[PDB]
Amino acid sequence: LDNMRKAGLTDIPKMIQDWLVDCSIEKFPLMAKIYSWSFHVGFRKQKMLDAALDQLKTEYTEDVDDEMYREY
Amino acid sequence: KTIPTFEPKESILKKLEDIKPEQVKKQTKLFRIFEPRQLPVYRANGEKE
Repeated sequence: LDNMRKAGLTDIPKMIQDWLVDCSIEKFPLMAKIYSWSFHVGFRKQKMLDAALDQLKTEYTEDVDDEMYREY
Repeated sequence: KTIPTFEPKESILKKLEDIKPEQVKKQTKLFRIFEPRQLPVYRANGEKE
């Protein structure tokens, strides 16, 4: 939420904040409504390269177990 | 990209029809353990022939 406010968001942290006073399930569909308001903003159509590098960062190490991988 | 190298043992198998029976041993040289060898020899009082 600190990142959320740091981005420039004011009303929707408050709507997320007043629910925690009760943590009730009757007021909870707002959250669900909110969870759907995030995906109707569009796609993040960036480049093939930078989109691959979301995956193509690797940290392969000779410090993992061997007891685990053999069982795996 | 420096991959690891993960090497299981893999336990190489066969099946029964593919078991080769045996190959007989015919003999090579006669399995010596000892052999002769020339050495000098020294008569009593220690000196040499």
